[PDB]
Amino acid sequence: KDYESLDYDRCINDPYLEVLETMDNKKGRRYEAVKWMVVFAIGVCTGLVGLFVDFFVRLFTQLKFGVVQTSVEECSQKGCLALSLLELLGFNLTFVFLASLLVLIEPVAAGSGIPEVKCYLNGVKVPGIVRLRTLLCKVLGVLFSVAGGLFVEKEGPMIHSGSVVGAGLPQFQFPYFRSDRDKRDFVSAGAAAGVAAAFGAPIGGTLFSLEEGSSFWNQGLTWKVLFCSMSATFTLNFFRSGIQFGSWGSFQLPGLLNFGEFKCSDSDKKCHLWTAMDLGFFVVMGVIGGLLGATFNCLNKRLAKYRMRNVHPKPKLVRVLESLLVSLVTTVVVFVASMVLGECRQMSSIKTFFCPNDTYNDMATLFFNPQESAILQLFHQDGTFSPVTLALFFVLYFLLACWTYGISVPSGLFVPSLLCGAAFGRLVANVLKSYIGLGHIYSGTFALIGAAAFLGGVVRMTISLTVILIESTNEITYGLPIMVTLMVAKWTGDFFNKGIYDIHVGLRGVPLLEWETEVEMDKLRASDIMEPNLTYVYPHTRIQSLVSILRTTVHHAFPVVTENRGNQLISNNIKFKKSSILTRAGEQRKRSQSTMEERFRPLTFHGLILRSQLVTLLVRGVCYSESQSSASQPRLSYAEMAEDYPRYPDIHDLDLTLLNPRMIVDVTPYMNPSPFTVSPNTHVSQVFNLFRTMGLRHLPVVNAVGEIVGIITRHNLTYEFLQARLRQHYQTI
Amino acid sequence: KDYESLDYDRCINDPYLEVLETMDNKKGRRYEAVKWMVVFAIGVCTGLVGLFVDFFVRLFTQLKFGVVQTSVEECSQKGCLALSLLELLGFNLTFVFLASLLVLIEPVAAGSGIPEVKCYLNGVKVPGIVRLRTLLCKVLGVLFSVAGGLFVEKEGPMIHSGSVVGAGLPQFQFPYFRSDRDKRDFVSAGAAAGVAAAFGAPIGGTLFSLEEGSSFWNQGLTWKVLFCSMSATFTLNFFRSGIQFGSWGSFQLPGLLNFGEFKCSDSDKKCHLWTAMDLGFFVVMGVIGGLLGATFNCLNKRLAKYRMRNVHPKPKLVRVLESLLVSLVTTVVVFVASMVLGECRQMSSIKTFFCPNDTYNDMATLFFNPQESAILQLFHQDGTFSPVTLALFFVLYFLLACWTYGISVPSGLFVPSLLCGAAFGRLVANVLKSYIGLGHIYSGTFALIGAAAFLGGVVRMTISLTVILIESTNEITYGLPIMVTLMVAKWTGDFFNKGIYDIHVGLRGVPLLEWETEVEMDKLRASDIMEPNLTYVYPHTRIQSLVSILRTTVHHAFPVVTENRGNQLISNNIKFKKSSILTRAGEQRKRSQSTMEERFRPLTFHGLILRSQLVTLLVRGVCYSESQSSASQPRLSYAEMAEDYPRYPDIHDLDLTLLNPRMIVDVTPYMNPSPFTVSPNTHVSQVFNLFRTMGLRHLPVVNAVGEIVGIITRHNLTYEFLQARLRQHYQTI
Ligand SMILES: [Cl-]
Ligand SMILES: [Cl-]
Ligand SMILES: [Cl-]
Ligand SMILES: [Cl-]
Repeated sequence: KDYESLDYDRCINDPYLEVLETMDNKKGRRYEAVKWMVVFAIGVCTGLVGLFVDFFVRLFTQLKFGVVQTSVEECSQKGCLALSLLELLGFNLTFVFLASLLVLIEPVAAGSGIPEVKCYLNGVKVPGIVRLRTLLCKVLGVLFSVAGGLFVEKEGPMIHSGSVVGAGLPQFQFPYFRSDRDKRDFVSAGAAAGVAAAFGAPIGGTLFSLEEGSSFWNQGLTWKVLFCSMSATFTLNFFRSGIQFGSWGSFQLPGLLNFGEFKCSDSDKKCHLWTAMDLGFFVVMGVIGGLLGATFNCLNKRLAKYRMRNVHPKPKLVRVLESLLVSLVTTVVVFVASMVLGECRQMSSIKTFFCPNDTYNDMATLFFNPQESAILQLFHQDGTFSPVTLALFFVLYFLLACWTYGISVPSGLFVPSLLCGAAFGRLVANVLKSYIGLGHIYSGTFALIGAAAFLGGVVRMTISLTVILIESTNEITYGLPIMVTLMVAKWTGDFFNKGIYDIHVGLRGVPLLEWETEVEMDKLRASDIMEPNLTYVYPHTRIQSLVSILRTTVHHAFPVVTENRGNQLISNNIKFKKSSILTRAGEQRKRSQSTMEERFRPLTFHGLILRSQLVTLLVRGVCYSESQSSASQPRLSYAEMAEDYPRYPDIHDLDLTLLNPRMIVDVTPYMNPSPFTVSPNTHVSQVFNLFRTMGLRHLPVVNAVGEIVGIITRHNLTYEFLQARLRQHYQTI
Repeated sequence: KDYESLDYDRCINDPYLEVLETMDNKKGRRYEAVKWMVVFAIGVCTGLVGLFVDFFVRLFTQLKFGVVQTSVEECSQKGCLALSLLELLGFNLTFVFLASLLVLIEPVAAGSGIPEVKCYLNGVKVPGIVRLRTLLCKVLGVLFSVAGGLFVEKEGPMIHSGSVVGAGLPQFQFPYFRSDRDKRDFVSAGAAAGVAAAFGAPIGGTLFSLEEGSSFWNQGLTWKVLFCSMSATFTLNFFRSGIQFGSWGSFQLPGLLNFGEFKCSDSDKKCHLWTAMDLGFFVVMGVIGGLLGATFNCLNKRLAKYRMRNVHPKPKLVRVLESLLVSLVTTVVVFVASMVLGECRQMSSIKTFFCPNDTYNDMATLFFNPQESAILQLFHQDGTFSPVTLALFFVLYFLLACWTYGISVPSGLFVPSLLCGAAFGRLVANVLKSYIGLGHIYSGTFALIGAAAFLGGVVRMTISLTVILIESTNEITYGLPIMVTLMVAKWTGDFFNKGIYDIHVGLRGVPLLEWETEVEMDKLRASDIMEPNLTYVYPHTRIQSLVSILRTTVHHAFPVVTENRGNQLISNNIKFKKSSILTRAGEQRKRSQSTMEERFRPLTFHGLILRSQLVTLLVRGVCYSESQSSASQPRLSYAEMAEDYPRYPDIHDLDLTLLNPRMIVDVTPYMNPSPFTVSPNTHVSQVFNLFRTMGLRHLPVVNAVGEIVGIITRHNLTYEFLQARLRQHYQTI
């Protein structure tokens, strides 16, 4: 497939120069005020979306459990036990069917949002990740999917929902924020707001949006996304603490996922959250979690390849039956595990099913209760669960989560991977309690460290994940035990496989730029990765040549150049070549006054022109006759160019009958005179640093004599291409 | 004055190419392991430095108070009251005299460290901010100064101490970390570790080190400075909780400054930390704090100008008497205010002086106790202080702190400005309690918001300050009230004056690059700010010309160029000019095979050469005779060049008698062939973005025909120069 990258690099021409000349300091102040207002509105809307999801998820799950529990009781009295299972299966099948249909409406809504958000912040523009229909389909699918008990999450897709809101909202409201730079900034702000609403950590969201889109440090935009995040996480709170509780002005609880309070349960001699002796246990748990994450990634990748090979090339009826099958299998498994193998233990959140008086079923309590309740019980309750219960729950949940993720329904991954780790940590703590005394430390710390290790194994994130976990825990003293677990579980896992998101984005074939290049990559030069073949546009060019090159070629940008070695066309080109050059003596005076050879020809680089501007010029009557001088021109303004910005007409779409051939079109005013260039003798690391951090596109390579020698595109800087070229370079010598 | 900037931009030549060719993947892994070890060692050493400061500060202050309190009692019994004052004055004078002498040893140790650290991370290299003597003098001065009761802090200079440790330590231990890039990275890590040790907030330190040195996002170095910060803040804890308390494995308290625990004092109906109705109070307190900060900055700037005009041009005897005078004045004032105007209130930390039975003096309790104890009492004690006490303490402390800062002794600023705000907030809370019921909210919140507002007014920091305050508070729910106070007190203050650090760095005359440029600055072009005059070096140049240009000129870099329009010299230059050019046809074939006019002359740009490399070449026997070809050359290796890295000999220092004139020196191998260049038609914003974020130096401007037209240096991008050039541009038209 082929994808269109974002045009993040700024383009400055005469219309923009006129707008800048008209611009004044008061206008700049008004612009900044409007930008602040838009940021605040984005935060508020993301908070409202989170509230809308959470309220209906809770309502549906509570109603479903209310219908079944009584039926469980009556059908257990006589011993039928069937109607309880039949009603549960009916509810699950209905919800999963609705979610599958909704995903069938919009294909990109499937799976977690993060794989399709790391690409937009990197500038790949997956074809359907901004459209409002995607937002509606995903937000409706998430509530239906989790209500069906598919072992999924809600905190995942909230990032994509916030990203869509941030991308869309400013467009609805000197055109305002038409350039792709502003769109990318607002997408970053929306992603940060979504992360804050999901996890309750504002600084974690700011740091997540800082990376995954790594550009030059923009002090003044980070200060805006932090405000957006703070507003987003304190609007969800203001309503979720006013609906659940009675007080309205109170801010009693952070966003969707909260771990609780980490303190010694009772005033006890020598009770601490953690001590220096536990560090070995933390390291061992980290490496175990890394191995488990590697196994999870391996099985998930194999399953994804199998589905991509067989299931996808099937009619629309298939890919809908698979979700129903997995929902049925998981419902049957959870019901059987609640009925049998669940140890009844002597005693509102706790559910007692199939169990005698004054006793509760731990398996049922873990499986039925919503994931937040299960997490809270695993962290802050001691002695409630037997080790066999924990082992069975961990194995079943791990296998079912590994099998489930990837199917059509809008799954999540943070919670179902945050739940197995807690169970493993609690099991480890229970084992350690028997052999040695554990009174000197808290019990829930092991569960927290296990959860952190499993996340580190599965997703393999850094910096952002550490901050998110620390600010969710609400205890800064957990800074060290968590981090030394994230940096170990990662290092253990990188031996076997990459992260889930990297695996699922490499399957799509999307080209992604890595963070840094190896030293062997630096050994290469820039002359080895450029593309010697070029498509060029002369200034004052023929309209027939323009339409021919636009129809024949697929490149999105053309270097406007002049030959180095119609009569009016040639005369105008020579006049421009003499007018454009500026010598140092001239500048000082101004200050004081106050075959293959034909194919590969020397050309002097003058600028870059985008395909969109050429199409816009062709659509309008932008041309002059050969007899007439180039002075006469429509001279379109900025607003006229931006009028067609959201949707750019295709060249084949245009009728093109009106256009008169043998007509000269001037592209000098509308081109980008000064793009970032680089000498062919430069090394790969500098080129990669520029092309990544500056976020630009189509980096031209020009030699010492001003001859343009090549163009570098993102396809030339992927890891596979660099590795292949390095292997070829070793093969040459 | 003139200052030498850091050479952050990487230089790649043939010795480095040889080292890279010898380099292997295993060697890279070993390099990364060594770098991690160095980072951890830096963190540990910074923690140890913090512990060393804190322990002796506590010991000295406790001993001084132990000597005086008994003498206070006996001399009060008869009514003399003199010996108590005499002993206090003697102690204060001795400590302040020692601190003043120690600062007299090293001039740069004076004042807070931050003004001299913002310059190094920006690349200015203040002449004495890395030397170990500065570290020793500052660390010894801080403990003596605060023990004298000069109304100063300890958290300020810890940043400079960590920076010095990070700069120095790797040098003590393929040369390792010789390039200035590694030195700057380690300085950033040391600054982050120092901030973490001072305030107990690791992420705050990471974010402080991220800004103030804004460069391209380096994922893989942030992940190292975060580890350094975490290790630094958890080594100070491990010892300060094992010395003060009894348990050794326990981590009971964060770094030097801790705010405590923010919870409702008793289980009470409708008790919350804060509610939505308080936001107006927070905004009003923020604007009041902004006005107060503006006043503080105004008076401090006027006093600093007065001292710079009169006090500084004086012999060394002066500038030592001023510190003694201020110490005497503050001791007399504090003793008198403790004796009189301190209201005795009915009842170990609390001090009862000059007061009858079962009563304590609030003035004495606030003034005598260490600043941490005063802060803790102001935050978490209600009803202890009368409003008159608070007003008098605030006024006196504000005036004395404004007068004190700037003198020789190593003062701090965070604590003395964090203490007035707390008093103001407590006074506001006490006033509000009388008029309206305040039972619905906590009392200390007003003190915290007042402190945050006063810091925002005085220092005017963002992002970093917010995170530092949030992670010191240990309550994420304070995210919004703090931040909406920082962003208001800043906006209120920016009307009148800049921050303290900006004022004190603008007085030194140091050129600093601002974060962003205005749109009017973008209206300017690059041709208007470049310097048309150049000093150039031909390849294969005469040694006499080299020595003449090195002695005559002061520029630190020379563009190696060739004329565009000895016989052996000219022949070699022409041969190099033909050998260097690479045409696109040639590259494709290679792949397939597999007066004033004399003064201002057209020159083709070939590279950049630093003065240091030229001096190194001159020191060694790097030359060849005219008859001999250029093939023969000593061909120095990387280690030989780096051997002289720490100290570069001056040209005037060299005897130069051995050097034989009329001898050709080849500089082609040792130059930087591919520096970042920019076209003269580019706009100012792009140039500023490159020259800032890439951290480079001496950005060359070359036109379309390859002619070099100018050089841009940091002196051309300061705010004053840009404003002057913009005014001139308006004047022209
Ligand atoms: Cl999630
Ligand atoms: Cl996810
Ligand atoms: Cl301080
Ligand atoms: Cl300071």
